[PDB]
Amino acid sequence: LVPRGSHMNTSELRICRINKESGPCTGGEELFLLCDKVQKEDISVVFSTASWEGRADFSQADVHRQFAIVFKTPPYEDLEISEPVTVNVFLQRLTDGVCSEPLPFTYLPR
Amino acid sequence: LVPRGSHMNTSELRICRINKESGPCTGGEELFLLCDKVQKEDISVVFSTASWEGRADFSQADVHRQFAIVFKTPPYEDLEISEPVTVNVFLQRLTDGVCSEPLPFTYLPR
Repeated sequence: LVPRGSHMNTSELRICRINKESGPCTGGEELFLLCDKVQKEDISVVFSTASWEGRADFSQADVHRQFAIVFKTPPYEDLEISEPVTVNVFLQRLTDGVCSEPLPFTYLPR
Repeated sequence: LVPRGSHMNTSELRICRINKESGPCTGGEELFLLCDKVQKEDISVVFSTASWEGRADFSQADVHRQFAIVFKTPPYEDLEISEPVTVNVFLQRLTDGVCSEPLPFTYLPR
């Protein structure tokens, strides 16, 4: 249980890979990631930078066999970015608030 | 067990989605798909058109929890295509040779 900023990381949570490494900063994009076992009712997907945060949207039914998650990306803080912006994407358990190591995802200009 | 061309399709095999809908006709691209239960030692991923066919490359270790498959795309028949070419991608059991319904994947010009 290692400290990572304001939250705590655990090896118990892990994203193996996101289907796509980039997408529009507008958000609302349907994506999916591969991960280790997760509780469909106690999990979330977060996007963030050292000062911003945004939760992806998905329902419990979007948690395929506990090893994958289909979700809709949140729009990036600034929709007027002129350059690519690669943020962190990680898993976060809702109960204890523990997280997994992050994976890169770069938002693209409109 | 419905007939589909030269092979037979079964509802027992199914690709839910491929991480990316398009890629270079050159092939060799590392991709992954979500699927229903599969036997890691008796499965394959095929790309084809009504007259061409190409097997993706992956090992048993590339079969994540039986619900996903990481693999390397085969190059398309013609590497000199000037336009996009959307082919079929499907699962095929090696034993009986039965297949799943196909999913689109469009190769792109170099």
